[PDB]
Amino acid sequence: PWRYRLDQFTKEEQTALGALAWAFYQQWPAKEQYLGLDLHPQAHFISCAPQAIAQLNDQVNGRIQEMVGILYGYDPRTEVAIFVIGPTQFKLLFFQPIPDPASCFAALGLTIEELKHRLEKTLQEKLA
Amino acid sequence: PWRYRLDQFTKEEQTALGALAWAFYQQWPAKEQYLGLDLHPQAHFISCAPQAIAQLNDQVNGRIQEMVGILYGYDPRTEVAIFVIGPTQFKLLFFQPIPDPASCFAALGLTIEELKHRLEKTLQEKLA
Amino acid sequence: SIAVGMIETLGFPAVVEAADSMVKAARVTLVGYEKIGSGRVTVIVRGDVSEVQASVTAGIENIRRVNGGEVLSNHIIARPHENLEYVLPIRYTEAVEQFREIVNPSIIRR
Amino acid sequence: SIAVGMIETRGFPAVVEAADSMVKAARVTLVGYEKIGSGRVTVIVRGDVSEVQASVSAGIEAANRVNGGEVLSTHIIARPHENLEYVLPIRYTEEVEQFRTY
Amino acid sequence: SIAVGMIETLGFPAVVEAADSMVKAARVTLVGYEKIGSGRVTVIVRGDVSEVQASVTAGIENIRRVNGGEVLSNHIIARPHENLEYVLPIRY
Amino acid sequence: SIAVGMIETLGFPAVVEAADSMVKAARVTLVGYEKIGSGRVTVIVRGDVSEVQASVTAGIENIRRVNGGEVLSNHIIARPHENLEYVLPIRYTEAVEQFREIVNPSIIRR
Amino acid sequence: SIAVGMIETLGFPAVVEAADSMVKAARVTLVGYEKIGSGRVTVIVRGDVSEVQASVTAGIENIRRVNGGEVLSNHIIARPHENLEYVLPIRY
Amino acid sequence: SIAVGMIETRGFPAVVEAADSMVKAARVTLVGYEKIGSGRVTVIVRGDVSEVQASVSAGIEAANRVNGGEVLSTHIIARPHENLEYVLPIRYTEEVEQFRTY
Repeated sequence: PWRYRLDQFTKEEQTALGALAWAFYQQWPAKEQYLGLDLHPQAHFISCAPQAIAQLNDQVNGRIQEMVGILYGYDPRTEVAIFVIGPTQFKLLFFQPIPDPASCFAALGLTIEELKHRLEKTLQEKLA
Repeated sequence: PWRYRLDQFTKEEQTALGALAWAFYQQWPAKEQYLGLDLHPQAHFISCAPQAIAQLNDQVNGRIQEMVGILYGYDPRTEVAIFVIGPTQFKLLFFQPIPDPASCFAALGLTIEELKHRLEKTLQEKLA
Repeated sequence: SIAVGMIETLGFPAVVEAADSMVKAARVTLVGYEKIGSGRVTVIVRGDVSEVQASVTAGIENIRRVNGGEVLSNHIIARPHENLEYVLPIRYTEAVEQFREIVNPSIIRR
Repeated sequence: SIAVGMIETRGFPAVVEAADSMVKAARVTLVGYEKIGSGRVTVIVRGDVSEVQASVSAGIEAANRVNGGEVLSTHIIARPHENLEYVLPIRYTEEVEQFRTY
Repeated sequence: SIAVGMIETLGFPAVVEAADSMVKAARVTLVGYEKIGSGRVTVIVRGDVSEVQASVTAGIENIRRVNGGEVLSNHIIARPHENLEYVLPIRY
Repeated sequence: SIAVGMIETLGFPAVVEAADSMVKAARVTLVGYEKIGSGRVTVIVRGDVSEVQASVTAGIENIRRVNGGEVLSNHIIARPHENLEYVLPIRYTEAVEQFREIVNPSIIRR
Repeated sequence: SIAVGMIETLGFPAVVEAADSMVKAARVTLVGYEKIGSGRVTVIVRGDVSEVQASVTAGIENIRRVNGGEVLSNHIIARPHENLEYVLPIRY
Repeated sequence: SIAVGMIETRGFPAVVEAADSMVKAARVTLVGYEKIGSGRVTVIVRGDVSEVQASVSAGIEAANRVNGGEVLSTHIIARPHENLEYVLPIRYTEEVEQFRTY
């Protein structure tokens, strides 16, 4: 069950994911890009403009309506909102870390390359 | 089981039973005796006073209460009411024949002994 | 001739007193207990028409014994003839086999 | 025979307190919880008539002490007919057999 | 033993606001809802009498914010007799 | 932050309009339809707390469109975070696969 | 093409006095009883429109003989559309 | 999309006449019968908004033609949001898929 691994990956890697989110948010501080995951061919992080995910919603007749609203409303200083692309479904990694994402990034002291490589290596092991 | 055989017996022999009931009623014009049926060892007709079945009702703590009320209330000119003693169960042969009991007795031209004998031969072969 | 007697109450304690009075006041059998919602409950007895009539009359008045008892409706319906059955608990087997001793195999007066 | 005691109320919290007080005030067994609609619920106890009487009285007074409690009707039958046992839900169930005394 | 707390409301949204406030205010086990007609629904929890008391109190005051919600009754039993566990729906 | 919005009505057509209006007025998911008897029915939506607020508001206002619609109660409850899931019918596989062709995998600005 | 007859009463004894009369007054098939709340119960029968009409008329007449009973509504549809058979409880 | 039309009556005989008139007056498919208590029952039809509008209008007038018929509420939605189909009982079922001719 890949939908089960992501829930424990979210619970276990809560600090590193918050450390990746804020650093990504530092690159796009006006929500120019949403942070996301693509599980195929293997788990790797991706991004998209908010307009892209809104148009996909129109194509699917508003079946990812709520995710577009959550992605529009979440506070990057307190919340992590990462969308996952499944085979023909979406999962939203959505949580409020302790500590805040900025504090997570300062605590781990890693750069965005290390956080990206570490989390993907770990997430691929949950799936593989 | 044997319960279904009595139902079919009551349906098939409603004229003979209506005749036997009328003949039995002629001997007790005030219902001083109730017509009954005992299946063990073989099915045979019996009789008892309206005191014996009510006494039995007290011994069973009023569990055959309705049967003694039906035996008390039935019109012999139009209704046949024959109690059957089973293993530890009591079943009524309760029906309104067409034609009425007296017409059944005149139609068949049989004696009460002939009615009792032949009816006691059909059910036995039906139970066995 | 048999019939069915029914008492509908607004409230469960009253319907229990109704059912208890009916089987105690006449020679009827409590056969059913129905619920249609909205606090309406009904108990049904079956037996000889005269017994049913006495059960229902003595079921309605005794509702007054219940603190909060209220009757909604009551009715009696004639029923077709039926080969009624009555199964006794196995502890009465000694009460049944001796009843066979008091009956005689002869149905002739003289 | 063994008596039957019943307390009917308007509201679920009051019926629980009634059942709790009845079963704590005397040697009775709570055997039934009956729902008939319109907010009317009844709790049913079985036991000795003198114990059932003490349970119902304690249940009524306690059900009134509940914030929002309202008792609708109340009845006791000392010697209920054997026919009622297997038609109305006033019977000893196997789940409450252990709590039965003699 | 294990206390029982009950809040009875008129209407489904108010009984949802009751349950959410009760679980969020103390370590109590939500055991379910009970519908008895006339729109009356009761939410039931189990736990320590101190925590159950904190749940019920946090349930009552938090319902008066529900637009259209009403509290009908509420009750706490510190030590419910074991007989009740096998007749009333207060465990599951 | 996500929340849950509820509208309870007295009548089924009104609850259908409430649900339809809530999912059209804001970005929420209709997650529930509950029945407690007595003609009281509730529809439940979930989504971003700002979206949920706009859904309930427009859901209550649009009941006026319903000939005979009547609102009984309404409430909004804050919900903890959750990794929400959305399964799409198999006919949207191409649309998802084309969106996968639009994203980029280099999330690091070089 | 098989007509449907319905008598809706307030109370259980009246709906039984409706059903038994409808069965005794003509050749109809008792479909069953429908409960919709507020003490409203409906008895449903099928058959020829002439037989259904006779049973409904006799059912309405006999309810006035019920102490406390009451007729709330009654209706007959001679040729109900086939669609209704798979949604409404009008068949056996 | 496919429109949805609803007629809610206080009384079951009236809701049957409402459903019968709707499917006889226009090209609509009776898909649902919903009971919410207190005597409130609703019949649901699906079809073109033009046919649904004619069917609902005919169902209302005939439901009041019933002895004791009482209409409580009525509503039509021309293009219901996709989310409604799998949460509310307004969906096409296989039992009525024969009467669906599109």
